[PDB]
Amino acid sequence: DMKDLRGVEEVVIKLKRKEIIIKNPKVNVMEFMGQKTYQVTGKARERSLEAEMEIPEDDIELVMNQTGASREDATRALQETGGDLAEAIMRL
Amino acid sequence: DMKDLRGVEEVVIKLKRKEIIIKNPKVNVMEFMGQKTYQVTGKARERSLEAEMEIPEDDIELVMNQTGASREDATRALQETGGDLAEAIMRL
Amino acid sequence: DMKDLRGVEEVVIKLKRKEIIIKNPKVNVMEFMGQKTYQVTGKARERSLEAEMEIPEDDIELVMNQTGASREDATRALQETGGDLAEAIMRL
Amino acid sequence: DMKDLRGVEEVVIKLKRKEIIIKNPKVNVMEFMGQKTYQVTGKARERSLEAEMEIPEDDIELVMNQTGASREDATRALQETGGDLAEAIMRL
Repeated sequence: DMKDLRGVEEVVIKLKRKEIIIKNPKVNVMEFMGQKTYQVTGKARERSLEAEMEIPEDDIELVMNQTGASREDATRALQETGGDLAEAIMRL
Repeated sequence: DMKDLRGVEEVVIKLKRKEIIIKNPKVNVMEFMGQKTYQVTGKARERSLEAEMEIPEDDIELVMNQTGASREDATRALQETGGDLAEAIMRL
Repeated sequence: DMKDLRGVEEVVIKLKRKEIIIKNPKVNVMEFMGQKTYQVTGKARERSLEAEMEIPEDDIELVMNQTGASREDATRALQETGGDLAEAIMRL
Repeated sequence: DMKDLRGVEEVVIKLKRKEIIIKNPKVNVMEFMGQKTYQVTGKARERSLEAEMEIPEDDIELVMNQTGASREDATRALQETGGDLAEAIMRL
């Protein structure tokens, strides 16, 4: 027996390396043999669990101009050294 | 047209008043007409969510003395109505 | 310099034993001396991190009637034994 | 009229496209006219959120060949527009 589940703000699916989030989903429920089955329908988004500190443009531009590094590498290097310019430079 | 989704540690279903948590569920996925549908099977547990707020002592007292309610119920009533005294009284 | 932060769906404050969730908050930001300060305003709710399995009324009522336990104790006992009636009974 | 909030392990600020995470922040709280205001200070990091969906190969190919975009950008463009090809093309 399928039943509608009202007022669901969000479903989150958690894995080791990431989470999947469905906002304001449509959700149905069923109970069978001791387990519940939930059908969740909506648009999903993927949350990679790594977070990165922000880096100022001037610092990125400086490192690029001084080392010949790409924007990608300069940015990464500065994240890798906690925003320390001298060490980002040294590392490139 | 279902695919298996491997390594799911937890699914949480979030509503205003509570969340439903399924540990180490089995999860299937399909996409149809722009929406994902996830089927999630496992044993479910519930976790309730309560209004987080400051309740004036004098309001708790007033509700208790006017309805004969315990401190516990008066406090929960006022939480339920967002500190509205008239409604807290009416519900008890 | 205070700046408004638009489109914030939710702020979650995490502690060891619980989380505080503010839905669709108003949020302002300021940067000073390397740290950002966020002012978050809205109605909060408290998520206690313990989740409980559901228990059928018939089982609660049975245990109550057979042991003389209160609804609170019968419910707790059945959660404590994973819904096993014979052991809930034995425990009361 | 601020109180200290002790033992906060993390604050997460959630938006559609990203989340801002502050580890071991300092947090103050006050209540005024029915709303809580939280002040949260600490070093912030960003975590981006991406549309989770199936993108047809032939659509990726079409966008690449029509705009000269890399597989990477075409795929991200189509993610950005929810699989709408016209708009994916226009944005690249």
